[PDB]
Amino acid sequence: MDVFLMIRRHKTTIFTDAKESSTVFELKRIVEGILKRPPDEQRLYKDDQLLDDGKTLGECGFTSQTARPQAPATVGLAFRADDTFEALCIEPFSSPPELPDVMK
Amino acid sequence: MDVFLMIRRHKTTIFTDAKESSTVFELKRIVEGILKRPPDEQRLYKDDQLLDDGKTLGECGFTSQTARPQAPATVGLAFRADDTFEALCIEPFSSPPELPDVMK
Amino acid sequence: MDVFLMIRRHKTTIFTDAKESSTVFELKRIVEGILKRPPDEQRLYKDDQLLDDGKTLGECGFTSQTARPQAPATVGLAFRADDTFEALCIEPFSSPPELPDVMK
Amino acid sequence: MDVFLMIRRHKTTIFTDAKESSTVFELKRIVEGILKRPPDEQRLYKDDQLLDDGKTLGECGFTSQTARPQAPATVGLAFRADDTFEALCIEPFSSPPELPDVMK
Amino acid sequence: VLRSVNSREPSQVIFCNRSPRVVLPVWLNFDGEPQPYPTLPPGTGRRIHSYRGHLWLFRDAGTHDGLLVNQTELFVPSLNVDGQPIFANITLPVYTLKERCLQVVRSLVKPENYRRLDIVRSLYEDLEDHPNVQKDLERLTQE
Amino acid sequence: VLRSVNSREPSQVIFCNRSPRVVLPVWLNFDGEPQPYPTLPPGTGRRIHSYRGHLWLFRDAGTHDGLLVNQTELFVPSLNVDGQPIFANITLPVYTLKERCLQVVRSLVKPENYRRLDIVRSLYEDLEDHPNVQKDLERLTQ
Amino acid sequence: VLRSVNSREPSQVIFCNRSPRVVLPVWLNFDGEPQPYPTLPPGTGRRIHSYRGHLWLFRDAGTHDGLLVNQTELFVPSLNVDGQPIFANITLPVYTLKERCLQVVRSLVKPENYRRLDIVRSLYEDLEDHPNVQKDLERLTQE
Amino acid sequence: VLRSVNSREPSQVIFCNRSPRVVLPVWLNFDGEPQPYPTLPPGTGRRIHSYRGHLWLFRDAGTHDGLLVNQTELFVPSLNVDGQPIFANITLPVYTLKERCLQVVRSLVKPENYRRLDIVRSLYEDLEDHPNVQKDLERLTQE
Amino acid sequence: MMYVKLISSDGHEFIVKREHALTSGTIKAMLSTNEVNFREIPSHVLSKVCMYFTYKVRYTNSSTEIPEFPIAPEIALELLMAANFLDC
Amino acid sequence: MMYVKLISSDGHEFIVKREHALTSGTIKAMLSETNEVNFREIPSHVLSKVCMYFTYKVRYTNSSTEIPEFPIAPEIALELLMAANFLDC
Amino acid sequence: MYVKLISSDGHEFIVKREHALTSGTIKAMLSNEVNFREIPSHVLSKVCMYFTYKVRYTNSSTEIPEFPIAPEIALELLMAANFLDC
Amino acid sequence: MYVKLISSDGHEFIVKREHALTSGTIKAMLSNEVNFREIPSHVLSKVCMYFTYKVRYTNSSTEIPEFPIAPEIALELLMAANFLDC
Ligand SMILES: COc1cc(-c2scnc2C)c(F)cc1[C@H](C)NC(=O)[C@@H]1C[C@@H](O)CN1C(=O)[C@@H](NC(=O)C1(F)CC1)C(C)(C)C
Ligand SMILES: COc1cc(-c2scnc2C)c(F)cc1[C@H](C)NC(=O)[C@@H]1C[C@@H](O)CN1C(=O)[C@@H](NC(=O)C1(F)CC1)C(C)(C)C
Ligand SMILES: COc1cc(-c2scnc2C)c(F)cc1[C@H](C)NC(=O)[C@@H]1C[C@@H](O)CN1C(=O)[C@@H](NC(=O)C1(F)CC1)C(C)(C)C
Ligand SMILES: COc1cc(-c2scnc2C)c(F)cc1[C@H](C)NC(=O)[C@@H]1C[C@@H](O)CN1C(=O)[C@@H](NC(=O)C1(F)CC1)C(C)(C)C
Repeated sequence: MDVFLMIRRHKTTIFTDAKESSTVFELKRIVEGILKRPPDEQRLYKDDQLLDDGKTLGECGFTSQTARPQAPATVGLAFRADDTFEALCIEPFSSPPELPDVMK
Repeated sequence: MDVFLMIRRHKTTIFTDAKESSTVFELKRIVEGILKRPPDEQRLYKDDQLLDDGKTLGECGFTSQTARPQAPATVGLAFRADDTFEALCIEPFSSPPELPDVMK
Repeated sequence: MDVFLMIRRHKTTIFTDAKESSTVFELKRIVEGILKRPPDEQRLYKDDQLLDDGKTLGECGFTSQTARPQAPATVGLAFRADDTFEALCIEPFSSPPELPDVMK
Repeated sequence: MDVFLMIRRHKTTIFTDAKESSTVFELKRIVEGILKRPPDEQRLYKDDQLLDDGKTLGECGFTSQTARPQAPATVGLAFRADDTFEALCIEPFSSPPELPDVMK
Repeated sequence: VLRSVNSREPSQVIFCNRSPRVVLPVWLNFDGEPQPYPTLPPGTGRRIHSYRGHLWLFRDAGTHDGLLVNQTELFVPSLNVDGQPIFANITLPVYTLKERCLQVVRSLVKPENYRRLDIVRSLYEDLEDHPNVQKDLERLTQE
Repeated sequence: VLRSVNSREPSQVIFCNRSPRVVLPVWLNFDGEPQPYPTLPPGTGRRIHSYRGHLWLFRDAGTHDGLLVNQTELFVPSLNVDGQPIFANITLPVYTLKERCLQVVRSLVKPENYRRLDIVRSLYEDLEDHPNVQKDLERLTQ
Repeated sequence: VLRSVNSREPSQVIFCNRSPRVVLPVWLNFDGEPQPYPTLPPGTGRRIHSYRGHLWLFRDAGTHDGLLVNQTELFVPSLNVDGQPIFANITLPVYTLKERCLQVVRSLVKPENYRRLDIVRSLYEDLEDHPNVQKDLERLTQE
Repeated sequence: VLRSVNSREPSQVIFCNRSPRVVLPVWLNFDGEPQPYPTLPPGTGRRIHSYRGHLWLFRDAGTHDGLLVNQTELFVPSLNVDGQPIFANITLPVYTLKERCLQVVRSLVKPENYRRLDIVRSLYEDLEDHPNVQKDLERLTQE
Repeated sequence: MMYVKLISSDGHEFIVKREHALTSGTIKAMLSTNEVNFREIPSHVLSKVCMYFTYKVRYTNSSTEIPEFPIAPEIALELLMAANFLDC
Repeated sequence: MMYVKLISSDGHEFIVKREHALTSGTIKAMLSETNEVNFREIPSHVLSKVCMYFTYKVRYTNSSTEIPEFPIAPEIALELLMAANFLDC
Repeated sequence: MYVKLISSDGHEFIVKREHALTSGTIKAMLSNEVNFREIPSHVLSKVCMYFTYKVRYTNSSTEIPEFPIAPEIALELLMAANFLDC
Repeated sequence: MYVKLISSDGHEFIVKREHALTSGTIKAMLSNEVNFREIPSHVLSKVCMYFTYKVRYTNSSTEIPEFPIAPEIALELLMAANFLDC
């Protein structure tokens, strides 16, 4: 029932958990408390798909076994700048160096 | 299964291996990683015959028993020089000296 | 990539270095500091060819391996007196003596 | 059968080996090579008992199992200064400290 | 110090491997020596016969990483009331991130090549200190 | 790496303890794990049953000091020609004087009172680094 | 040092030449002397009778280049469980490029004409050092 | 004083000639005597077998001009940690302009005819004083 | 719930529950602030550290089956060095 | 795959997988860090065979399959031997 | 900061001061401009190139290239090099 | 050929040269007499017995006896053995 997620936007990554029964809107309330932006001015995404405020995380594919504490599911976040909404963009993490020779 | 190839252009020779099921296009991707030229600007040849991107290496005659690690098959490569593609040119290796008498 | 240059006008020769990425105008800035003449009244040349202020030294043929510390590339310099620009004149160096007999 | 010996006089100790069949005289010859004193000026002792030249080391109580490499038997040595023989004196080895507390 | 009691009282146990590791059961004999027993693949269970008052610990069969049994380090079989066998639940502990990292690196680099890694020198001795049942037993004896 | 091969070919061995130590015979199983077996009192010999290609090492039962078998570290039973069992002569090695001194000190001082001994710090770590079968196997394998 | 034990215990073996060389089987007798046996053409197998505890190695019949048997240097017949004969797989090793080149030249130039080849002299001694079983056995015995 | 120690402990080395000169490798024997070894063409590298604690220096094979190895004058093979051979990078030094000029003139004029050049008398003595390994050893040995 | 910010060497900002971060006594001490900069730990390492926080809080003193904590070989050396310096 | 470049005496450029070239401790040491190495005394009809040997060795070391012979034409045998002697591979 | 080196035939070479201080002879003559009444321009230019070569390649781990000297200027360059102590 | 080893209290022990070269430390101090300012005679004597024991019993098929070490000298012997590396 518990899911663990990474809500991400640009170079911001919020680690948080919720329930499969919880709705997308309740997840937006959590983003609001942290980042001080109201649910109406945020868009949450699963991959490239917008998530409707009323639907549960379980219905949108977030399950206890895909959103694991040691491997959380990524949820995209996009804010509204005055009139329009920004496009979804997630800055990747740094890349590791090539495997050392003694490890290949 | 594994086939072993020499991809040759001018005085360049790339030693690489792939699968009999692997395609000509994937072989161009290897050329891209080494020589930084997109597949679009690459032409691969077996003898004088141009090779279709979609065909498997086995279909193009590169099989485990003609493309061996100790005796790799030669694949010709030609790049695009701006407007047109250059003709296929593979510089031959140097020639051995004449066999000495004591070895004849 | 450092490039090494002789900037030459009449019986003046400036030994200096710059980057392959640096531009011709930035090379006029170096000439300015030494000879107190503004770039507007400076014209730089590769052999007989005028060089554009916007072009990089590498694009103008000055590369790490042609403009070497032990053998720098020559850049011609011509100044402008009031109205017109003088013609490019580079006074040659003296001539060495003929090889002695013991060296021929 | 090999026997292993400590030949001791004053603060001098010679580690050597011999055979049970070898004689006290042959043992005096070994001392002669090391300490440069002739057998006539040597008297060999086991505890307080003088040892006769003709007797074998085994007969004088030196056996392979009492004169061991890890625990050699002690043979006393007393020299002659011109006329008389000195009394046998073997200076004792130093004493160990009292056992530490953590070890007692 | 730590040894099995020769109780001579049979006790049936269910060795249950609830871990992704191949588990090596280790029985401490009456002299206190660790004595290895047959391995258990991940997610497998086996009913075994042991004895009341015997001591057991459980380790990764390949790396000797310590594991938990009934959420503790040591297991001692008890009385089988009503024919119920005793359950010994073998689980992964929550390792520290450092120890977990040492495990991954040990699994990827031969011991001869540790000092060819570009890491702080203190980690070389850390990598070489492979989990050791005899060493761990000496630490508990110091308790 | 160092392990017994599951030959399934019986080989009978005489374990001859020619040492003053109580000997712990250790058989390396097919996974390479050391497995302790019944101990042998000093100066005793026993005919046992093993198999061709199995690996055996021998230790002091009380201190885990390493011992030698047929003048080497490991013993592998071989073919019993004419039914005669293979002879395994378990002897003391010639220890270094330092290791021999470490043994005597360990037998006299509890590991807890070590750091209270008046010696160089290297000797404190030397005493605490007790003989360990797994460690010695890793050293040999290296 | 290396020798066969006179067990008198039969063991049937299949000598399977999985190499392009004509193979010379060499049995180490009870005195440790190498004793040559009949040759095997490339890609041929033969069921032979040997004994438990006997020592065998395998060489190129023309050049004495060493070959592998069950991926190692020496083969010792064992007990035939379930009537299956022991299988001895004679394969070519992966030679170093230098040794492989010495083989080809040795096969092409008579020993009297080695020093008439235009190469560094060091290679003259390398060419003349033909593979030698007696030498190799002494080297292994020294190990 | 400057000499190889007879360590008898092998060390494998790569002699890398990263210079345009034909390089003469010179090994100082246990008595400190320079012993020439085979030359290396420009830009060539080779694995050779030396020993730990041995001394090596490198010279132009034709003129005996001194060269640098790993930016110094002397190379001592060391332990091949991790089995990798030791790298000896043989480079031109940055000569003084005077020495470099002496080199060109020596390469163009027979020593016969030095006094037929119109130069200061001191420059005659400087030219005729050809690079010499023994003198160079004596100068280095003084330091 | 109170959150804290952990900033990686390459400027990625990771926001984790305060209670979750207090798994590390190091982080607890580093807060005595709501933000901490790790100028030596890149984002492909610090992201894994935050996952370890969640993993530890969830599975400490649980009788349920504990899953392995996954570590990709490419980050194993850097994660180890980060873990050694933070003693976690 | 990381590749490295080996240039023969006549300027032919051979590009081989890094892992394959590290069969040779000589080449591994010559790389240490550069990606390319010039062999000014080894001609292209020899260096091509050297690269083939890397592939043969990586493929067939510790293989239970039947290992084929590594072929050497008699015309190149002396030079290959000399390169192999200088590289000690 | 640059310095000016004037050859015997009046050619003026402008080099970085620190490059010219390679020569202790030149260092002494500065303590702006220096005239070399016996060193012609076809030698002093090569001397100035050698300054650049020395500054770049001193204590470098790269392969160091040869300093090229044409035979015709070798005798004059040697004497200038001997006088300038570089 | 024999060598002499002098203890801290002036006792002189004369042992076969080859036996004393068991110690790389002693080997270095010889390259015919050696002074040990920290090793008393009740330790140096036991060290000399170890040389005989080691030379006699190394690579022997006979039963190897224990090397006896009295507890009273155990700590001092350990440091001597550690310094001499035998
Ligand atoms: C090989 O078969 C087994 C396998 C496994 C495992 S483990 C993971 N997978 C499998 C399949 C297993 F767990 C147990 C056994 C046998 C049946 N079980 C024992 O060995 C018990 C265990 C301990 O309690 C000691 N033990 C004695 O039998 C001792 N004997 C006694 O204590 C008495 F006879 C009362 C005096 C002794 C003989 C060792 C000294
Ligand atoms: C308690 O009785 C013994 C005592 C002693 C000692 S020790 C000091 N004093 C005594 C009297 C002893 F030395 C051996 C034995 C028994 C008879 N001997 C084994 O346990 C042999 C040893 C090793 O070779 C392993 N082993 C197997 O039997 C193995 N079985 C097999 O390998 C096969 F059946 C072929 C497949 C296994 C069952 C352990 C897996
Ligand atoms: C010529 O026939 C053979 C050919 C071949 C080969 S090889 C490649 N192609 C063929 C066709 C072959 F492989 C084996 C044999 C004969 C049948 N087989 C042996 O010679 C065995 C081999 C070794 O094990 C030694 N040996 C004894 O017979 C020894 N005899 C004994 O040990 C005993 F009688 C038990 C005491 C001995 C007589 C040499 C002393
Ligand atoms: C012809 O073969 C070589 C060629 C080359 C070169 S050079 C440029 N291109 C190549 C191919 C080369 F560099 C080394 C060697 C031989 C293999 N290598 C040595 O000669 C080493 C060198 C030094 O270390 C001395 N040395 C000993 O072997 C000495 N032997 C010993 O010290 C011991 F046996 C341990 C006591 C000695 C025999 C001289 C006394």
